[PDB]
Amino acid sequence: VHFKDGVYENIPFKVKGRKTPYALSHFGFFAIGFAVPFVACYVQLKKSGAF
Amino acid sequence: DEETFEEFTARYEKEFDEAYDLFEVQRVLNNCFSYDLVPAPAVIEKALRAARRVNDLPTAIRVFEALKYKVENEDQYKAYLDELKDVRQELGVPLKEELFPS
Amino acid sequence: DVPTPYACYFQDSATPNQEGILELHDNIMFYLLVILGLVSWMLYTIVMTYSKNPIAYKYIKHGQTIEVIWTIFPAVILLIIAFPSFILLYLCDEVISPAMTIKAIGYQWYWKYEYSDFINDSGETVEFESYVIPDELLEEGQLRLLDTDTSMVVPVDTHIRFVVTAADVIHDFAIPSLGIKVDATPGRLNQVSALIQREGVFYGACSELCGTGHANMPIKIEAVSLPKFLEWLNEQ
Amino acid sequence: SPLHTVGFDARFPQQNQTKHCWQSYVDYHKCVNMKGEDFAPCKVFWKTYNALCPLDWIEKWDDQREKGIFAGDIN
Amino acid sequence: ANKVIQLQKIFQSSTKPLWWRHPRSALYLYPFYAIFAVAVVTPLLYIPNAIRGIKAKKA
Amino acid sequence: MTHLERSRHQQHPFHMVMPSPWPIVVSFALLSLALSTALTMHGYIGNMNMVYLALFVLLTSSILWFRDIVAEATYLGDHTMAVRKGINLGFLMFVLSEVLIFAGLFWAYFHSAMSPDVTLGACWPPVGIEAVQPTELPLLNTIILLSSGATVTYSHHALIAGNRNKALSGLLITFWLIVIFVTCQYIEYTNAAFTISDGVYGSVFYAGTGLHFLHMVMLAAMLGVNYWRMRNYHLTAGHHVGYETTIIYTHVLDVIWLFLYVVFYWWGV
Amino acid sequence: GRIGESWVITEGRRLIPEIFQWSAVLSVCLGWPGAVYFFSKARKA
Amino acid sequence: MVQRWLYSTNAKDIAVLYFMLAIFSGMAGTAMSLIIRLELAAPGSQYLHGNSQLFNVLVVGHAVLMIFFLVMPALIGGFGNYLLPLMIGATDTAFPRINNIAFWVLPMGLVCLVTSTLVESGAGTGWTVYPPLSSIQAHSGPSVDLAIFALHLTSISSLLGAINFIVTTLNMRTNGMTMHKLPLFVWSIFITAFLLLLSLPVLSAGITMLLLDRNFNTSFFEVSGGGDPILYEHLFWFFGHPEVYILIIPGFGIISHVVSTYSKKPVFGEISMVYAMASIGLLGFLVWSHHMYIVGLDADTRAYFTSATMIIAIPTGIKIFSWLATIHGGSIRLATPMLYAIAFLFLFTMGGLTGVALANASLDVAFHDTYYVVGHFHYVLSMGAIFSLFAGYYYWSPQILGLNYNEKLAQIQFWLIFIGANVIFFPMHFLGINGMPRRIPDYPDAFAGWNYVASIGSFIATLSLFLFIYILYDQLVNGLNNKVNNKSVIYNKAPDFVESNTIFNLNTVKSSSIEFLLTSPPAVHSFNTPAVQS
Ligand code: HEA
Ligand code: HEA
Ligand SMILES: CCCCCCCCCCCCCCCC(=O)OC[C@H](COP(=O)(O)OCCN)OC(=O)CCCCCCCCCCCCCCC
Ligand SMILES: CCCCCCCCCCCCCCCC(=O)OC[C@H](COP(=O)(O)OCCN)OC(=O)CCCCCCCCCCCCCCC
Ligand SMILES: CCCCCCCCCCCCCCCC(=O)OC[C@H](COP(=O)(O)OCCN)OC(=O)CCCCCCCCCCCCCCC
Ligand SMILES: CCCCCCCCCCCCCCCC(=O)OC[C@H](COP(=O)(O)OCCN)OC(=O)CCCCCCCCCCCCCCC
Ligand SMILES: CCCCCCCCCCCCCCCC(=O)OC[C@H](COP(=O)(O)OCCN)OC(=O)CCCCCCCCCCCCCCC
Ligand SMILES: CCCCCCCCCCCCCCCC(=O)OC[C@H](COP(=O)(O)OCCN)OC(=O)CCCCCCCCCCCCCCC
Ligand code: CUA
Ligand SMILES: [Ca+2]
Ligand SMILES: [Cu+2]
Ligand SMILES: [Mg+2]
Repeated sequence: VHFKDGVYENIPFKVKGRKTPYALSHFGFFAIGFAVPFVACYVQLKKSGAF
Repeated sequence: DEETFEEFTARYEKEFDEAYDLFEVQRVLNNCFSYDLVPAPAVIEKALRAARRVNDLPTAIRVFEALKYKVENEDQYKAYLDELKDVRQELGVPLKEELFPS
Repeated sequence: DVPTPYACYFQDSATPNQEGILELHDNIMFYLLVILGLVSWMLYTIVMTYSKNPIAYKYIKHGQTIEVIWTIFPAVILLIIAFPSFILLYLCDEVISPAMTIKAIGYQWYWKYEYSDFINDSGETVEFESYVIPDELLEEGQLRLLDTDTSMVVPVDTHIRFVVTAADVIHDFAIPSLGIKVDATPGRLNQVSALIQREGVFYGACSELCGTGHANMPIKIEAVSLPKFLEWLNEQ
Repeated sequence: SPLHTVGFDARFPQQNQTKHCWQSYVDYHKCVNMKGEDFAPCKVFWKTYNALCPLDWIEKWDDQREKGIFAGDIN
Repeated sequence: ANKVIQLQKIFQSSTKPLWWRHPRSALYLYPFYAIFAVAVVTPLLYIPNAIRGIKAKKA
Repeated sequence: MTHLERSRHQQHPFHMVMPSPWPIVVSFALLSLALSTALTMHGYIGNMNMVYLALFVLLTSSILWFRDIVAEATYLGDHTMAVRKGINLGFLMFVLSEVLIFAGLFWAYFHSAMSPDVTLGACWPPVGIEAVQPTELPLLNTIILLSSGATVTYSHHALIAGNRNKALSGLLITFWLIVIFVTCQYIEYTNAAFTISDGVYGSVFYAGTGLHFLHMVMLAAMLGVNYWRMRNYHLTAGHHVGYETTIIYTHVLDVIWLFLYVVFYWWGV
Repeated sequence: GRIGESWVITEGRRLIPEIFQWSAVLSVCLGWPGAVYFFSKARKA
Repeated sequence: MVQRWLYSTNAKDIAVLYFMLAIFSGMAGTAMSLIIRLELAAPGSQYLHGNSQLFNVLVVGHAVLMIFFLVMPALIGGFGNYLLPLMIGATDTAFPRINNIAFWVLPMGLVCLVTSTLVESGAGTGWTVYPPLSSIQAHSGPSVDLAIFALHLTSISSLLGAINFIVTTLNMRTNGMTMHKLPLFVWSIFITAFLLLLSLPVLSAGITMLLLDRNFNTSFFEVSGGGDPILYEHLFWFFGHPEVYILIIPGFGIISHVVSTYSKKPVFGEISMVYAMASIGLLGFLVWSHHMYIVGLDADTRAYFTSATMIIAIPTGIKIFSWLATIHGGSIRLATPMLYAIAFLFLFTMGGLTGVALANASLDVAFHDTYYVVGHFHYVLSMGAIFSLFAGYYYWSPQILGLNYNEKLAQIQFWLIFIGANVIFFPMHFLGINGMPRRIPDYPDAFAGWNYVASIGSFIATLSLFLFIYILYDQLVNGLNNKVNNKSVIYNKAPDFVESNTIFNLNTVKSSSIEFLLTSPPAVHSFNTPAVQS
């Protein structure tokens, strides 16, 4: 299949010409990664009765 | 690679006479200063007469600048400037210290 | 015998096996310091001089003399320290003419000790369990996560055979100052030997992840004199 | 010194000592099955399997012999 | 019988995706997609009980 | 063919596969299988109906992937000499990996048998275990397998030579010989006096010979695929790659079973 | 013969300053935990 | 858009998905190591309320994410899938649909490992998962099953990708390129693909047999049925050691390219570098029981494994001296990739010399489950493989993306991780030699000193990772401006001494591999008429 060429064309995410700022996508994506260990801790400390 | 020093000069003397434009004179000069030796005075003279034939003055200035990097002492730099005295004078080539004096 | 704050070395030795382990560590570190001195120096004096070299030596691509020489040199060093490392391996594996045997069994977060030589005046098996003293029950001056409610008592200058196993999962009998470390596997019996040269208390810990209580299962050993051991043995 | 225990045996010279216990227990019970329970040098086996073998192991093998489930070949 | 050449010209002159060119391909692809949806959703609808420790009452 | 016409064709022989949905649909069936089996093994799901559905969807989704490789080679002409050579080399590296899976099962057997544990009786086999005798139904199986590596040899060489009937008969016989092997192991299983629950012996025995049982069911499915393709004129006298991969498969499984029969049946009994 | 000063003097002038700069770097990479213990309560009271 | 990224058969697009997933996973594994280092800061319960099972759960999650979900999908799934076809002239990979399934099993293996920590109590077993601690008596419920299925899905991924890497290298080279003419990075992915092919099937036997004991009443490792726990360790470690080399060799090939580019010299003794990489990959199958020195093996078994482990130091030291020989007499250019490569040569040597002490079985009695071991393998995995991963990104991303990065911001990032990594792991050797066990949430009070120092460095290094996340943002929003202002490096090679500024503009690139000769973002149809070499 024929695709396009250029600078922002070989990535799956949109960086330019978007309504919402790209900062919400960039740092929201890496925030969710950093936040999954804390969700696990919350569930397990809420099972031991610590909370 | 077993090449004696005498074979080194006789091969790069032949290589400076065949260079036909600026790209060739700069490419041959780059490879001549990339060994573990300082080229003989008779090789430096043929590199100056090759840059005259392509009409380029900065390449002839850079020849003596590389010479002062490659020697071991400053008295080895002087003895070259005392052998190539006429040629630097006959073609009108200045030294980089003489051109931008500090 | 006990760890100390900001310590950067072995705990003091009480057996000839731990004397020899330390001797081999120091012998090896003599040669690892020559090698680190070379590599760090060549790295430093290459960046400082060739980051300011305007003409690269692009025609140097191999050397027969140096490449053979630097293939042989690491083999000589490696062979020099393998000689005492083989001798220590066979000197610690031998258990010849011991005078007493003690069994140690690991459980889900306590130890257990059994004496079955029947030397005591009534000829039974002496056995007890050893538990860490809980934090709520500590008396002021006792050591957290180290002191136990009962300890193992052995005599000095006596060759001892230790027999180690387990009941539920894998544990590990380990005392740093005696040169002892051996897994405790459900199903088999391993053995180790010791000979203590001075009196005192020696502390250890479990060394095979065994679940939630892996940190609460310490080992404490007291070495006393021979008349003192017979009195303790004949009572407990 | 009044201390004595079993010594080095050339059949079992390695760190693994599992078979040393089990063979002394097996030899002892078959020594009393034909030469009688009481035998001066039949106590040699009894000392060795007691010295270096867990009390919970002996407890299990005794119960198995009662039901005829001991896997050792003693009869 | 032999139908290699006839299918060879149907396939090579078709605009549709590869898995759609055969005239019989509708009968496989329609029911597979429905079955594929049930087989993916249903295990996911059980993780809430697994976290909450509720077990099925097959008794 | 001038320069104008040569421009309408590729300059390299390699295959440019169009985008397909199958690789990401197989991955979802793999996760649905993993999530269902763990949940039913522990009671969170009442029965085995959801595990059945996940196995059915992993199966019919690989079929469609295989269906798209038939069309790219029979109706499109995309399998040139270089594409053919790469396919053969990928299959040899697949079987080398599967062979080392059995190599790990032979380690576990020898670890348990050379110095047997005392709770067994310090004897191999353990006391009370009645094992399978070699000169029996397992000896009929080793002959049935050796007999199919020579009827598959003359079918392959009858296709190169252009004989159709002889080719079609030497494959219909290899099919029913692997089928006979499969039901013969079924009889040998429902009659054995021990179970996979019977300690470490019933674990290493049924693992080594039970994995081999599963490959044979896969091997009989491959000879049925070749049968449809050879009878319906897909395979030609010089271009039959789906057939050579099957042939190499029947010969490695023959050697593996030979090893199982010498270790699990003659030496270990 | 040889023109200029001996190669020992020329090379000596270039390496002696670098020996001291090497030993002052490797001491920082390997001796920095010694400074933490210097300002501790456990040390020398 | 849907069918370009869910139906993909292009090797460059798939390699971008790999890197996206790899970097999202290093976030989680770094967050777990930060929670771990906060609970180890001081004696007593600190942040987890005395839940020791939870502390053990986070340690398994930390190791699995860093190894199987960050370093393997980035060094191999990312750089291997992107640069190997371009360096040999291939128009694609062999088997493009196999190449796509080997990515889409990793997202499904993450929604198996994450749901494993949320169900019942999680798996508090260690990343080696020894039985009987991991059997149904000592670990009930479905947590250890869901972790095994996660490991199964990463094995399908790495095996399928390895079969694809091997066929592509042997079958699809371009005109004139013979196996003696391959770039050194291509050799490093080729040899790694063979270690994966011969070690992964032994691990799949071990952990499937562990699943059978738990759920199907089987006695491979159960002691009441005759089984043996020590069998599992033989089967697990026969895959383990080959794995650590599956993690360093691709980084050996990256280091070769970077060091040669920023010296303007070819790699010294290039042919003996391939022979050394093959010798290390072969000797990594004969040394596995140095991980079982105290479980009761025979004394003659232990003397063999001592000498087998030591002799892997000879081929590795050839690669160390070879790298120092190419930078000697060079013209060094200290861009950001060159900084990591020089730190790799110094920090990998230190980690490898503490392994030589561990190689002797007599000395390993004082080095078992000791923090001293933890200090060894974080010097070769976190100042080793991780430093080579940074060196790669700064080396190839401007070409791959068409966007430049802020140079002086990147040198701040390098110094913050070099300082902070040393602070975490250097005192770990002091704790171990004095006798501190590993895998404990709590310790005696005499170990408080060095444990406080290491927890501080853990904050320094996490700040350096957050600066790297901003550098990615700046490159993606301001990458085109970084080329016209003076905030980034344009040329990784500068003009030669006698080469003038305008002659240099005739040939800007002087490269011994194809990849720097393409368009900046390489075309989706990169070769039509095949490339040709002499
Ligand atoms: C890939 C391997 C890897 C990496 C990188 C790390 C990184 C770190 N590890 Fe760990 N660790 C292991 C592998 C690794 N570790 C293993 C196998 C174990 C043993 C498990 C066991 O005991 O069961 C272990 C155990 C372990 C323990 C033992 C806990 C205990 O025994 O219970 C501790 C304790 O502090 C620790 C700390 C750290 C720290 C502080 C870092 C941090 O310093 C990290 C520093 C640097 C970074 C912040 C990472 C870079 C960030 C990226 C996302 C890279 C992105 C790059 C690009 C894409 C270009 N690790
Ligand atoms: C990148 C990963 C990686 C690499 C490359 C290595 C490399 C080496 N490792 Fe390591 N190792 C691990 C990852 C790694 N390791 C992990 C994760 C563990 C713990 C697993 C766990 O328990 O969870 C571990 C644990 C481990 C053990 C088990 C110890 C124990 O658990 O008790 C041993 C045993 O010998 C070992 C030794 C070695 C040796 C000799 C090398 C050698 O290859 C090093 C050779 C390199 C050099 C020697 C440097 C340069 C050489 C020269 C300059 C030559 C001149 C030198 C001389 C003459 C001496 N390490
Ligand atoms: C949440 C915003 C929704 C806004 C609502 C829409 C209203 C209109 C606004 C217009 C925005 C449209 C939103 C579409 C989604 C979107 O463009 O960004 C949203 C995307 C998500 O989507 P995804 O496709 O990447 O898939 C992923 C979904 N799980 O974030 C991101 O990945 C940020 C990722 C950036 C980090 C990657 C950095 C790697 C750089 C490449 C380097 C590669 C090196 C390779 C070397 C081998
Ligand atoms: C990369 C891994 C390197 C391995 C290093 C592991 C450790 C090996 C043993 C080192 C012994 C340290 C001497 C103890 C001094 C002391 O006595 O310490 C004294 C105090 C506290 O002592 P104190 O008050 O408790 O009691 C005793 C009071 N006198 O501490 C310190 O000053 C810390 C200073 C750190 C020491 C620098 C270490 C340099 C060694 C470099 C090794 C190079 C590696 C070689 C190649 C691998
Ligand atoms: C990822 C790579 C895979 C690595 C695999 C390593 C280990 C595999 C060895 C086990 C393979 C299955 C053994 C055959 C079944 C058997 O055991 O035979 C059947 C046995 C014998 O019947 P019986 O006990 O009633 O006695 C007969 C007395 N009348 O019954 C059982 O077991 C019942 C339990 C069912 C066992 C199914 C286990 C499935 C899990 C593994 C799935 C296969 C692995 C993947 C293969 C593609
Ligand atoms: C429970 C779910 C389990 C699902 C597993 C089902 C497995 C059953 C086996 C069915 C195989 C059908 C293949 C026919 C495709 C075909 O058409 O191959 C023929 C093609 C066409 O070439 P031609 O020569 O015919 O040219 C015609 C004249 N021009 O060549 C090839 O592609 C060769 C490659 C075939 C390799 C198939 C894959 C084998 C390994 C798969 C293993 C998967 C399970 C592994 C588990 C451990
Ligand atoms: C290669 C990389 C090298 C990087 C250099 C390291 C510097 C980065 C920052 C390091 C963090 C410091 C941890 C302090 C933890 C703490 O709280 O210290 C506590 C100690 C007191 O102890 P306390 O018991 O009272 O604690 C009570 C707990 N509540 O106070 C200090 O000692 C102050 C710190 C001393 C400063 C030294 C820093 C190292 C610089 C080295 C300079 C070169 C030295 C050369 C010697 C030959
Ligand atoms: C849990 C139970 C275990 C399940 C096993 C995992 C199942 C995942 C795969 C499901 C099967 C779908 C078919 C995909 C395979 C395929 O189609 O191979 C066919 C590919 C197609 O090539 P192409 O389309 O890429 O190129 C386009 C050219 N026409 O021919 C090849 O590559 C040649 C080499 C064959 C090697 C196949 C290997 C078999 C894959 C399974 C490997 C599993 C290893 C782990 C063992 C436990
Ligand atoms: Cu017992 Cu850890
Ligand atoms: Ca704490
Ligand atoms: Cu190892
Ligand atoms: Mg251990």
